[PDB]
Amino acid sequence: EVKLEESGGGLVQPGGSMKLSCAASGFTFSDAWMDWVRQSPEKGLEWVAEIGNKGNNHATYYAESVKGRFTVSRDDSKSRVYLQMNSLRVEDTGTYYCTTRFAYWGQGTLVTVSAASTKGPSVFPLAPSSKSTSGGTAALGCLVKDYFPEPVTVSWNSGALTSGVHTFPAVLQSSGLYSLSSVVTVPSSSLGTQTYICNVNHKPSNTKVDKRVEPKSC
Amino acid sequence: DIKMTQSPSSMYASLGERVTITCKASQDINSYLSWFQQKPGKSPKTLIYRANRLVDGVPSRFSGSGSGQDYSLTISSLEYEDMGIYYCLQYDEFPRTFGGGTKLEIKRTVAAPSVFIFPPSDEQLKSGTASVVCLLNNFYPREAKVQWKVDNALQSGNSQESVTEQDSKDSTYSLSSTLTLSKADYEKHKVYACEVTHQGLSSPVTKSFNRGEC
Repeated sequence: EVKLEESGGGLVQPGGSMKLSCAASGFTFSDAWMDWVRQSPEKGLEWVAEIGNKGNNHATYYAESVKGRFTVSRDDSKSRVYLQMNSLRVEDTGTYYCTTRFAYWGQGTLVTVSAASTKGPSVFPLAPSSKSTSGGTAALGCLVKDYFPEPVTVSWNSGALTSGVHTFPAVLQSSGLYSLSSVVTVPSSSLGTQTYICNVNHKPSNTKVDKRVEPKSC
Repeated sequence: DIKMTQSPSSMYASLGERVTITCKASQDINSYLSWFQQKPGKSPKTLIYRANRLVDGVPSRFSGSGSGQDYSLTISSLEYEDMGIYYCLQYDEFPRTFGGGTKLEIKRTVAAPSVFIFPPSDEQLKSGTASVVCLLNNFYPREAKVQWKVDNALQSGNSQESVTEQDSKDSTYSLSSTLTLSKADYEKHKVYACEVTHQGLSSPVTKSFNRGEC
């Protein structure tokens, strides 16, 4: 089976440098052309660089946007392709994928080019309403506020609760920090008996939070 | 650069229906065209290469056709798992260039949202900001209007919305709207209300709370 796995991304300041790496297996690497492609909500999918196989002398090709700043290279003995990015710009932000000339793709590595500092989130309860319809359905959740960079993941009850869960896409606030919410609907009857915990992970800040959400006392 | 233009930008289809989407290049690309499917948060999956060659591991219901500047992807009979965004790519020349995507979603019955309002937590207020959240749960179609009022004053410009996608468990949408106020402003007002308009509702639904009551 063909496998590709990118690494090296993260937060970096404008003008800075970052090297991405892609580990490949499941095919004869030296015979494969390789590419880097990036994706952003802004610009969609953009081809970045291409590097030839050994028969084509590892010839390199670049998007004009990155020419002179980015360098694609490979180590056939290691089955690795690399992307060295210098003089990084805010608009270089995106998910970077390595691909076998567009046949197979890795999972991607997120590159955030920003002058802003890493910040872990605060987690606040979205407490079930005291007017939750008797015998009906209640909603509860957690608000994951003010983090940078992306991403954040959320689970409920350590993965034991998945039904009725909606975890919303993050929104970029005017402050430049992200926020997201996760909610779950449950039987009103269960609010007095069951415990609900949202598990929040912000790996960029090494921040994990387990927030128990319960009805507000009165 | 060769411009790749996809049509439609987005569409809905019912389970089992035939789907055809198109990709037009600004010049002849000699069938050096690939198609991909992408689901949220996941990498692209190649479906078709060289305009009409199916990739190994892709269902036979997918096919590609076309020549010159004009190409098409057909799903002979849509399956639920075919929701996602579809892209084309030319590799006749450098730079390689991608289309802007076609979003494909599944048709289903109208569903009105259930609506919930959440006051800011006491924990958050300790820090000088108040977030008020309105949840619209499990509605279809996606069009919906959320109106915030604070003591009957319409709030404009101080809220942000986020919406879920259809997925393996849900063919409806859910939406959160978050109203941001300073603590000082929050504590000067009493009635917090979110009003929801959706075609599945006979009339708009309002959920509200009074600050400092249960």
